[PDB]
Amino acid sequence: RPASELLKYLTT
Amino acid sequence: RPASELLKYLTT
Amino acid sequence: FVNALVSHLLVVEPEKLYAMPDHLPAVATLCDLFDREIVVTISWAKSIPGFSSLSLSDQMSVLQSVWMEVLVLGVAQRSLPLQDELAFAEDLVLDEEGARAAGLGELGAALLQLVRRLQALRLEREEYVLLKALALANSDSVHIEDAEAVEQLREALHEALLEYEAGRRRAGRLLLTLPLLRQTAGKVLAHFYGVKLEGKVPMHKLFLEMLEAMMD
Amino acid sequence: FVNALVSHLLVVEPEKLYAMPDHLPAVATLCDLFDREIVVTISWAKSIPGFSSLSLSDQMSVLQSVWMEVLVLGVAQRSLPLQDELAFAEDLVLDEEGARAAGLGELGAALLQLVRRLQALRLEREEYVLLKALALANSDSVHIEDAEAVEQLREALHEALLEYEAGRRRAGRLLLTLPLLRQTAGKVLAHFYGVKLEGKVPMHKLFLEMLEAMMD
Ligand SMILES: CC(=O)c1ccc(Oc2ccc(O)c(C(C)(C)C)c2)cc1
Ligand SMILES: CC(=O)c1ccc(Oc2ccc(O)c(C(C)(C)C)c2)cc1
Repeated sequence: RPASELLKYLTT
Repeated sequence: RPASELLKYLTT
Repeated sequence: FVNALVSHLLVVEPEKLYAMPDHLPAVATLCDLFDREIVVTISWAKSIPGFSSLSLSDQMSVLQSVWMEVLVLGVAQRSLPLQDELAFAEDLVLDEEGARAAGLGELGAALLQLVRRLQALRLEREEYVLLKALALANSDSVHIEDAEAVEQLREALHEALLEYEAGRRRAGRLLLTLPLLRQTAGKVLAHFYGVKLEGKVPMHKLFLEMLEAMMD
Repeated sequence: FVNALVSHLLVVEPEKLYAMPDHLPAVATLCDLFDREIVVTISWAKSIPGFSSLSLSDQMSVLQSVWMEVLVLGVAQRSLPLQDELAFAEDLVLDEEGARAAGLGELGAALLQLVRRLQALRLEREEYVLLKALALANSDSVHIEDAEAVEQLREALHEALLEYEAGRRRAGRLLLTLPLLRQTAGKVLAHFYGVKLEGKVPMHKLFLEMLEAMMD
């Protein structure tokens, strides 16, 4: 499980 | 239960 | 200059939160308000000078370790006027027993403890924003790749604070409150880790992700 | 003056510890060494300027909340020369796996984390003693009676540090390490709270007393 919801926001 | 071992040292 | 940073910290701050407004943030329900606050924190961190020039991983290592501090210090900030009470939003004011009822446990006491401590300083807008970005840089995570880069960002913000504490001993006094912030944040996390394990109270995506990132 | 405090902090410091000496402290065995360290901490606190003129309860409220920090920062201090290793005494040097074996759990990692952080500062004898008495004053305990008296002792030591950091930004840099100290101390305590509950590993009077004083 990668940090999916966190990745979203940090790369949006 | 009072702080027995602690009381000792703080009052010795 | 250093106020160019401060005034950018003022600009980048999340807008005053309200549970039930009416042009600010939309309008929530209950705990989705907290979910929203993770999101607001994350986007804030991006906007911190020095931050977005870390690697993507270190940005995540940093966030995953201190995100709850940043959040909690924010909630400390709102609760600054009120006594014996917790300003969740401007709308939402909750006393110790108000907190237990909504399943926060002992957290009311914990959070008042931190509020008092910052109240004893009449902490300012500029000072708080400076300390929150400082809390952010003060991560402590064995997972950070560029040790120097975070330390330089740390030294930087502290110097930003020193150059500010002049327009004198107020730097450290603000800094001295930081240990309680981490401890308090840690009690918040540890609580919802119990909730996690109870598995009855349902939890939202990002919060579980943050929770899970921590133990392993 | 302020160095009259510093030189009294230097004087009052616990002597260099050794597990197996040979005129310093007697000679222990294994974990009794830790028990001894609680005792050393307690007597130290008495000797801190400002402390013994608190009420007996506030002295206990202070000690029961931060005693493990003071201890751990001490052990951080010894481990300062060594890399990737924990200086329990001068005699006792323990790496990460050395720590697991003696039932410290994940604590090796935790404690190196703090060591590194202080190493990145080449922290001085005078500076450390100043920060340890400062950690002591920085209690945070809802049980304290005279809120002002502790705060005045806090402001005092920090000023003592500022007047010292001149013979400049090193005050805060030292202060910035404190949140990790509390967190680290807290992991140490939380660990031995599990041990407590397992009830198999036997524990000594004072340590259980300190452990029990905390939850309730
Ligand atoms: C189970 C669940 O997801 C959840 C339940 C309650 C909750 O309430 C809170 C709301 C805002 C807020 O800022 C805080 C503190 C950070 C003060 C704890 C708590 C948050 C999350
Ligand atoms: C069950 C028991 O009583 C106990 C077990 C191990 C132990 O080992 C230690 C010795 C010194 C020391 O400073 C520390 C740390 C504070 C680093 C954890 C641990 C101490 C106490």
